[PDB]
Parts: sequence; structure tokens; C-alpha cells
Amino acid sequence: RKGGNARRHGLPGVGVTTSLRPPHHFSPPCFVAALPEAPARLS
Amino acid sequence: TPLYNLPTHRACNMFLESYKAAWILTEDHSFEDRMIDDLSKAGEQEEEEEEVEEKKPDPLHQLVLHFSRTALTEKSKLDEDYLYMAYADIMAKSCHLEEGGEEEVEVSFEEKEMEKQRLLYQQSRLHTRGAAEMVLQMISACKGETGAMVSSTLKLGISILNGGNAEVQQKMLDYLKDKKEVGFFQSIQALMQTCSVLDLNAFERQNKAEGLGMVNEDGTVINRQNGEKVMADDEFTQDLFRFLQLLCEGHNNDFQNYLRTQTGNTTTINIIICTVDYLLRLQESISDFYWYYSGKDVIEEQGKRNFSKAMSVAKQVFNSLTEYIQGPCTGNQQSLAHSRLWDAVVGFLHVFAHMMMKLAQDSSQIELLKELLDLQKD
Amino acid sequence: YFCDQELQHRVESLAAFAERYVDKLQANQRSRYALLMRAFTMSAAETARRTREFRSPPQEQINMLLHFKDEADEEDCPLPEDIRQDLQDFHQDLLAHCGIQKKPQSLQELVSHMVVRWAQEDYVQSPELVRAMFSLLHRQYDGLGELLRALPRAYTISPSSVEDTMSLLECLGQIRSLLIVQMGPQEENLMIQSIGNIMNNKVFYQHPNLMRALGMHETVMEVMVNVLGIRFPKMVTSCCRFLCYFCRISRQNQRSMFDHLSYLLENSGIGLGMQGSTPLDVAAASVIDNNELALALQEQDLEKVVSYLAGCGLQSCPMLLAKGYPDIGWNPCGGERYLDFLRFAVFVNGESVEENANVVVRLLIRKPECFGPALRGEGGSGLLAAIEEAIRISEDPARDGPNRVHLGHAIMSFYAALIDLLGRCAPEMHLIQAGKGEALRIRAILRSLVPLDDLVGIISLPLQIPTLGKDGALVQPKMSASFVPDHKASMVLFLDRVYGIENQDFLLHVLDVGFLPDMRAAASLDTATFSTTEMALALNRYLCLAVLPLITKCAPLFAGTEHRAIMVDSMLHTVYRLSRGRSLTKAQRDVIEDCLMALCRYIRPSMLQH
Amino acid sequence: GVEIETISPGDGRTFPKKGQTCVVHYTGMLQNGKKFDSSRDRNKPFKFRIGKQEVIKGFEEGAAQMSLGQRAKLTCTPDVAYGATGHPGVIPPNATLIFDVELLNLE
Amino acid sequence: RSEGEKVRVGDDLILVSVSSERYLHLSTASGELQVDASFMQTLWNMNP
Repeated sequence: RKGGNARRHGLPGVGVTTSLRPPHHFSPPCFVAALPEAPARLS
Repeated sequence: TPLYNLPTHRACNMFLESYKAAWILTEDHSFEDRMIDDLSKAGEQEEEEEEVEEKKPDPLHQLVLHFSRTALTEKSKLDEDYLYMAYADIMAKSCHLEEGGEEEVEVSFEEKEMEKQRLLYQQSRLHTRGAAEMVLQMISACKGETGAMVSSTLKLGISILNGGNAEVQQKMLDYLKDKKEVGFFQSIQALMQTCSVLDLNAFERQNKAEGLGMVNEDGTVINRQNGEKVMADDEFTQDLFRFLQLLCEGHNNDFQNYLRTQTGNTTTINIIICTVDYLLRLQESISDFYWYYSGKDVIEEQGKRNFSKAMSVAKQVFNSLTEYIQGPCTGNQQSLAHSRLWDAVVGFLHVFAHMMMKLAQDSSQIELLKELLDLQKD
Repeated sequence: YFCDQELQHRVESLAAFAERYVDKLQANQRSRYALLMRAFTMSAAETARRTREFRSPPQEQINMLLHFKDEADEEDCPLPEDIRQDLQDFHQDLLAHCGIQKKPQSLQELVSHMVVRWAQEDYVQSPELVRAMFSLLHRQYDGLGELLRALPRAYTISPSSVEDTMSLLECLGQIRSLLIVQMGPQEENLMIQSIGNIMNNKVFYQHPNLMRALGMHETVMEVMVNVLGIRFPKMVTSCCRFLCYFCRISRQNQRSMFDHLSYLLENSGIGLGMQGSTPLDVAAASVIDNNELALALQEQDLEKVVSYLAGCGLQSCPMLLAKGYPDIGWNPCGGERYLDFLRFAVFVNGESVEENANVVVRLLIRKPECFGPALRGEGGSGLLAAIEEAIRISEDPARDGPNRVHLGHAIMSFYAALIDLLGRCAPEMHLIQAGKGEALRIRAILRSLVPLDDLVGIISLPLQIPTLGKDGALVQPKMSASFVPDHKASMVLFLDRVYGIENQDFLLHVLDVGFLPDMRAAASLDTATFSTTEMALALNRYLCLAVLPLITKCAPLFAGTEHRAIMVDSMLHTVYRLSRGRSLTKAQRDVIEDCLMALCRYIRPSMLQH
Repeated sequence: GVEIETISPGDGRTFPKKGQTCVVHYTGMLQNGKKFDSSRDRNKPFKFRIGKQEVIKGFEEGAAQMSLGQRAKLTCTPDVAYGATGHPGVIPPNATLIFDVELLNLE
Repeated sequence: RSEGEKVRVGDDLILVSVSSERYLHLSTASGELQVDASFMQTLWNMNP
């Protein structure tokens, strides 16, 4: 947008990323729950 | 079949693959000379301490020392890593600038000598920084495991030793004689025993496979065929015997005697006799190939290519055998006289005596005949 | 991380230009296609179009269109100047972004100068740091090569499949997660579930190239390295379930799995994958129906499998004697597994590969103990004696039993597999006519190995036809324990492959002994009560596969058959009975009908009156 | 069965009914005085349905018996669940519990 | 001894047929000590 600002790299990590990444999964720590092979425990 | 009815994403995949194979791959770029020069500059360390000797190594020196450290570590096998592969490739292409130069008219003696000077400088840039020892260490570490690691190490060693310069030969000989190790020569013997020859069975299999010509998932043409099964690692075995030649180039009698017998070590491996044995195997394979084409009137294109590969490798083996004895080293002359060299020579004489007539009875094989006569000259 | 994001940005931008450019390319191809269909009178231009933008694989089409970077190539290309210049501009800015072309200005110069300064400042002594700075330095200096190495992993997918590939990546996520963890019970169950979901995903079938790019075949193979390097039979059962289906997905996947064929045969054992799926099975699935891989199959793998076959022939199965079955001194089941693999290697597309057949017969004949107690001089017994003792074993439950494994059935299935392998190693008819020396000698070796009288005897012993027994019920024989017509089919394969049928007297003798009884059994079981009987189905497919297809090519020999004319009459009567379609597949029935017509055009009308 | 003892009075008038997800923050201990499960420390309150018993049964009973705005210590007898073969790594298999739970903004 | 090596006087070796691809074997089970081309490999000495 500065006219002569072309031919300069955009800063790494400020652009839009579209590569498919499996989203993060976390289970909140609960222990008072009645604990009842077993499914994979989340972090 | 039209590209328009193909799905958009799959069309993008074909575009990416063919663009990669057709533009970026062919888009060459030279950075090895610049980056080796930048690593060889020592910076400001001498400015801060002129009076201090045994200064810290240059960045390139530290890099070579790191590879030497990983080479000298104790391990069952040398795991492949692209870091050293890329760096050895870079360090070889730095010295190869004067090898290629960057129809052959005469060159001024001044220009030729100055090209030798440029090559000597570019080789000094690496062999004053431990590269001469590091190639030996990694060849000894691979323990005769054929792979891209030993391939890159051999190519680098050829790059340092091009022109048969005596400094690197002296450093290599001093290192071997002092460390007294046998791993290096055992590894060389193992690699030479695992070098391949003309098969004549993989030839029939590959000929029938190429004549098959079915349509796979890759398209009408099978691009996933094994490219060369008849003579694989031809470029490896040419580089191996080129390395053994460049060890003794310039008539370095000390290294020639070292190759024959390594006194000082507990075990001696006669590399000269082992080279003769590989030559004998190659001679038998070429004779078998000639018998395969003995009845045929005209050798087809695949047969001509395979003879070219085998004969070029035989030319390199012959040159290295010559370089083992060009300096009048009576030890190697007697060793070859008593070895099985005579049988190999007799076989090659028979192959040429019939192959010359077989090619001379046709005009389209004139290039193969020229290469054949060149091998006979060697 | 920041360098990695720079590279990711570059490859994403390349994909964005790919999707921008394919639309223009398709539009230009549409315009040239419309012009070609508008005017194709000029034969030279019509053929040029019919080679460039017609009748070519899309990969070749796009390669030829995109081959214009050199000026001489660009002199004659179907692309327009606007699209051409757009691509040249994109290549130029790609070089600018890779830096192809004091104070740092860009990330590349920043990291390069920083790393060199760090090395010049002091002698670093932490090896991990050393390789870190030089790895970053190499990546910064050689930018284009990093993109070259990254593009194999780059893949582009349609938006409509995004969710399915997210599930794909999640499943692969836990496969890699418990890759590094030692195998346990719940860990095994979790990865069984992930393999089940990896089945369920549709992108598994509709994108095999991205399957290779993700390379989960490598991951699951290394999981095999854990379990095989005996433990977790469920894991060994789930190995082929994904690996072999991956082979079936596409030919290139089969190539990729063929690259690992040495290891599978390296640990190939009958104790490995004892039930259902097997490393043996993935080894064979890598060679099924591929002449190129059959030819590329190197002979030391065949050395491995012949050695293992000899090992089975040496001693009875340890698992079998652990079950408590009587000691045989030689394993039928493992031998038959190995013979199935060898058949898949030698034979392909209804053809015999000459070189594979040659090395296979040479190795098998080199180790005489492979064939078993029969077909060896020390044993002093033949194929006939083998089938008699096998039928006695199946007869008595004292030696048949020690529950689902039956020793007699295993023994004659092993010998059936051996004979079928030899028949599939038999040389081709045209080769034997042309007089290839090796083909003639291989057929001679097979002739010496397997005597003809044994074959006709084994055909002459019939099946055990299912009986009514109690009224209102149909008691059937146990095919899994007794002699089945599949053994007959593999047996007569040797007849139609090695010896052939060139004598009319021999032909009628063969039909008299063990062939006409089989077709009478078919006519007897043609009733609807026995139509769906499994033994009847086995005999039915035996007929349609081996019996009458031999008869069609033996039809010219049937001309001039006056002696034993009523035998031919009864044969054609039964051929008509199975020509009437009662519980018959369309292809099976058509085979029977074509055999009937081929007979009718050679048998005498003065004979055909019944 | 639990021994519920009020600590600070609250509304005392709205008690949770069967079929409502209630939100509670608590600091659970063992009989020794052992802070191991503290949603106050985690800064995240916990939600539980009464009737499904997604929460431990003794806590569920005591939470039904208290009111909004009020805190009570629930002395949980080991007959509440995972009273044998308890949650690994946090609670030994057979032990007691106490929970100084207050209810806030009953749903 | 390796394939492609010269054979010296009094060297033991295995004669494998080209016609039948079968070893030269000493069959002594009959008791007459006959010679036949069978697959039990049998060493042989070739003395000039």
C-alpha cells in the first residue's frame, strides 16, 4: 500500500493459512465426576 | 480424456506435478561458491585477537568438524541424513567449478596453469579444514553399506582429489598411517564386492517389461518401472574406481604401496588384486553379453546403451589399474603379473576381436565401435 | 517455525496459482476443441490436435501444453500469449520470493547473517545447536530446493470432501501417536478402531495419490515392525486388512508396497498371521495381476519362499501338533500357503511368465524335499499313493482329528496347490511350437516329475455325492474335510497345460475315467433339492471352469467318433441337462452352452439322434 | 450416605430438582484435609445433571440438599462410587471424601 | 571355490546336467552301486 512497498516479503505467520490441520482437543479436568476398552483420554 | 472434464482439484494436482518437473527442476541456481566463501570467511575474530594463536575454527571448519564427529561416533551403521548429503553435495560443487571450467580449441599455457591454480585454491579451502580426513572417516564408518551416504562421500573425495593434488593425498596417507585403522580398507573391499556387473537376466526382464507397454494408474506409459536394472550403480562404481585412481594419481609411490600392502595394521587388504577380481567379473559379464548378441544381426538400441555402460565402467577400471602401476612401482607390477590379470586380458581380447567385426559389418553402430576401440586402447 | 511458515505460504500460493491457472487452461482447451470440431478437414492439423488435445492422458496433455518455458519451445505451443505471460510472471515472482534474484532486509538475509555471525563469534560446542544453525542456514540459502522437496507432500482436494479428510487426518493422528508407544491391550484396540475408520473414509478410495503423500502405508508398516519384531494376533490380523486393500486401491500403491517385498518374505512365517490375514497375504497382494512387478520380482525372494516351503516339507506343523493332531512329519497348510504365493508370482493375466516360471521350477526341483513324501525316490510313493493315503486320513476320524482343521483335506489341498503351480509354470503353446530350448526342457522336467497315470487316476476317483438320509432333510458331505472338485480342477489344469490332449483314444479314455461320472453327478444333483448344496456348487464351478472349457478346444478331435458313440451320446445328454439353467450363473451357463455348440459342430448328425 | 454440614447460610429456599444441570464450584478433600480437586483453583465451575448421576452420587445427594448461595461440607462415605478401585493417580482405591461445595446461580 | 574359478587337479566338484538339470548321483540303495541323474547331489573327482 506504499507504492514502492512491492517486492518485499510479508511477515512470516501473518498471512492466511488454509492447510488442513486436525483441530486441538482438550477435555477439562474433572474428577468429582462418577468415573465408570476405555476411549482415548484427552489431555 | 479432455482435461476439462477432469475434476478441478485433480487437474490442479497434474498442474503442480508437471510444473515441478518442468520449470523449477530445470531452473538451476548456483549458490555453492557463494555460501562456501561466506562460511570460509573468519569474521572479526582475528581483529579482536591478532596475538592469539590456535584461534577458533572458521564456520566451515566447525561444520566439517561436526560431520567428522558424527562419523567418528561409535554406531552399528551410518544412518542416512539429508543434512550431510546436502552439505557434501555443496562442498563438491564448490570445487567442481574449475573441473568443468566455469570444438575444444587450444588453450594458452597461462590459462591452463591458472585454471589449475583456481582448482588448487578451491580444494585448499576444504582440505585445510579437515575435509580430507572426514571423507576417510565416513567411508570407514559406512562399513561397505552401499547408499547415498557413501555415494556423496565418494563424490566429495573425488572433488577434493581432482587433478591428483599432492597435499590431500599426503593428508589422507598420514591420517590412515597414524590412526592405523582397517575399517576404511575393509569398507572399500566390501563396496567393490557389492558393485554390480552386466546381468543378462535383468536385461531380458527389462526388455520384456518395456515391450509390455500397458496403461497403469500413472498413465499410458509406465513411469514407475525400474529404470535401469541391468547395470545399476554404474555411476557409483565409476566414482569408486575414480576415487581409488585419484589416490594414486601423480605417481604417489607411497600410496601405491599402501594400497598393495598396509604394513602397520593388523590386517592387509590388497586393493590391487581386488580390483583385478572385479575386472575379471566384468570381463565375464561382457563376454556373456556378446554371446547373447552373437547370433543377432544388429544390436538394438537397448543393447547399445548397455554396452556403453559396461564399456565405460571397464574404461574407468582400466584407467585405475593403469594408475596403480604408471609410476614404476615394482611391487604392484609384480603383484599384477602374478594376479589373474592375464585371464581378464585374454577374455577382453576375444571380446574385441569378435565385436569389432560384428559392429564393422554395419553403419548404424559406428558410435559403439568408436567407444569399443577406445576401451581397447586403454 | 517462521521459515516453515514461509515455505507453507509459498506452497499455498503455488496451489492458489494452480487453481487460477487451470480455469484459463481449460477455457483455452475449450476454444481449440470447438475450433477442431468446427473445421477438421485439414488432416495434418486434425492429427496434431488428435495427438495433443485428444487421445492422450491428461498428464501428457498438460505436460505438452505447459512445456513452453524455453523460447524455442514457446515458438510453437497452443497456449495464448496472455496465459503464457501470466505464468512467466508467476515464475519470476516465485524466484523473487525465494530470493534467487550492512542492514538485513528479509528473513533469508537475517537468518543467514545471524547464523554466520554466531559461528564467527565463538567455537560452539553443543552438537544439537551446531546442526540447528547449519540446517537453518542451508534452508535459507537453498530456497528453491526446499520447495522442490515439499511439493511431493503437497496435495489439493475439493472442498466437498474436507470433513472426510479431516476424519482421515484424525485417524492417522492416533496411528502416529501410538506409533511411538509400546503396544498394549487398549492401545491395540484403539488402533483397530482407527483402521476400521480408515476403512470407512471414502477419501481412502477416491484419493490414492494423497494416500501415498501422507504415506500411512509407511506408518502401518513400521507398526508391523513393532509387533512382528508372536504377539497381538489381532494386530497381525489387521495388517493385511488395511495394507492389502491399499494394494487393491491402485496400481501405484501396489508398486509402493512392492518396494518392501523383501521384508515381508524376510519374516514370512506360518506362525505369523495364522488366522485370516497374513504377511504372506500382503506379499502376494503386492504381485497380484501386475506383469511389470512380476518381471521386476528378483529371484532371491523366490529363494526365500522355496527355503520356507522346504522347511514345511521337512517337519509337521508345530501349531498342529500343539493342537494334538497326529504327527505327519510334513506341514500341508503352510506349504499350501507358500504355493499360493508362488502361483501368484508365476502366473498373471491368464499367462505364464517365463523367467519367473524358470527360476521357480529350478529352485523347487533343486530342493527335492519340497514336494513331500510323494514325488521323491526316497519316499517311494507317487501322487496316486498320496491321494489314497489322504482319502484314508479323511475317512478315519481317529487320524483326521486331534476341530475345524482336517489333515487329509490339508494334505490333498497341498498336493493340489503343487500341481496347480506346476501347471501355471508350464510353458506356452506358441513357445513350445517355436521351439524355445528352455521352454522345451522345462516341459520335459514337468513331464518327468508328474507321471500321467497319476493324473488320470486322481480324476478317476469321484466325489461323495450328498444324500437324502432322513426324509425331509438333506445331509451333505463335509467339503472342508474331504476331497472337493477344486482339487480336480487344479489336477486337470496340469493335463490341459503340460501334456495336452492330442490323441482321440486318450481323449475318450479320459472322458470315460473320472469325467463322465462327474457330469452324471451334475445331472443327478441338478434337482432343486441339491441345486443349492455347497458340494453341488463346487462341482458346478469345477465344470464351468476346467471341464468343458477343455472340451471346447478338444471339439475338433471329436470328429469321426463312431466307436463308443453312445458314450458321446450320454456326454451330450448331460451337457444338455446342465445347458438347462438350474441354479446357474449366466457366465457358467454360457460356457456350458458354447461347449455344447462346439461339440455339435463336430459330432455326426447320424450320432446325435437321441 | 453423606454428612452435609452448612458453612455459610445462603438463600435456603431454592433446592435443585431432579432434571436440572446445576453449576457448582468446590474444593474437595480427603478426611486428612487433602486439597486435590479444586475447581476454584482451576477457575472453572463444574456442571452436573441430577438424575443421570454424571457426578459422584454422594456429591449429587448433598448438592440436591443444599440451596443456592449456600456452602456446605459434604462428608462422603466410601460407599459413594469409585469407593473401591478409585480414580487412578488421584485417590487411593478405598478412602473417604469431603467437599466444601457452594451452589451459585442454580439452573 | 567360487563360480568363475579355475579347477585344479584333484578338485572335487558337482557335475550338474544340462540335458536334465540333474546331478550325477551314486545310487547305492540297489546295492549294485549304479550311476543315475538324480537330485541327491554327489561329489566327483576328476583326475587326469
